Amino acid sequence: NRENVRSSDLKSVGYDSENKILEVEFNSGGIYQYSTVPEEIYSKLMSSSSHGKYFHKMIRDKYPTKKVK
Amino acid sequence: NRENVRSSDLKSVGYDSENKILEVEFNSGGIYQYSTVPEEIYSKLMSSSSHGKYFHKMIRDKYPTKKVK
Amino acid sequence: MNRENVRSSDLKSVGYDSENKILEVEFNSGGIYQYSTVPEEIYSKLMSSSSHGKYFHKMIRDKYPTKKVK
Amino acid sequence: MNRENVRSSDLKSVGYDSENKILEVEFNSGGIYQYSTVPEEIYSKLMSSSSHGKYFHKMIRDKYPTKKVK
Ligand code: NA
Ligand code: NA
Ligand code: NA
Repeated sequence: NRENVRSSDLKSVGYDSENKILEVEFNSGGIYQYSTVPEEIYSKLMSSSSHGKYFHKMIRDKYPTKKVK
Repeated sequence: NRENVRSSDLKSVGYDSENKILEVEFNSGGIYQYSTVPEEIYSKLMSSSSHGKYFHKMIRDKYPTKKVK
Repeated sequence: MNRENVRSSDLKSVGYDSENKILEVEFNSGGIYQYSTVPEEIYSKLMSSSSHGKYFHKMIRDKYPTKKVK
Repeated sequence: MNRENVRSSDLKSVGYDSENKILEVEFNSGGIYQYSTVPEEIYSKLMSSSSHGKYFHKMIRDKYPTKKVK
């Protein structure tokens, strides 16, 4: 479900628009799920010139987060 | 600016079209805020049969949820 | 037919799903978006309107849950 | 409803909302963490536990989506 990405930080990104869950794979190896993420956040994250900078600015710490790997 | 239709087990429901945030009170006393909730989600919440059922199917776990009281 | 074409300075084609209440709008600029919990009548007024752009602006956009499909 | 105070070496108050599935834990460090999709019965075993901390760390932490709120 995860579309590949470029950042020095994250490898792939998946979205469940039906349930508002973002899923991010990171280059280190960890996979993390983000809850109640609005649609355009996922859109803006995917159309950012930098994917890693948008994540730390607008996503990390600001949505409920669970680890998956 | 709020209104007790109750529901399957709701208490009171209010909204801010101007800010796109929903407010919902529960029978256990709590009141929760929901952000970036589009207008018609708030409307056909209220035209629905049982509004808790809608809440639990179409709002819970889907918008930025923030305790207010 | 997925989407029926539309003459507008803004909208290109519109399609509707009677079952899951999803409207699909394509724009002359290329974007495609699905609109959830859209009532049948709302899709009817949009197609019957004399300015699809003006009806879309007033009665659809930023009012129903929006998803970008293209 | 506000949080209930608690006897633990790690947390100090806990509130729950059966309908929403929102847990709220206030720690003996001073943060408040909010846990989503927590079933009603996990919250009860927590308030009923001989050690709230040993239960929370084993069963709730790193098992439900978490968000810092204070
Ligand atoms: Na980067
Ligand atoms: Na037009
Ligand atoms: Na303890």
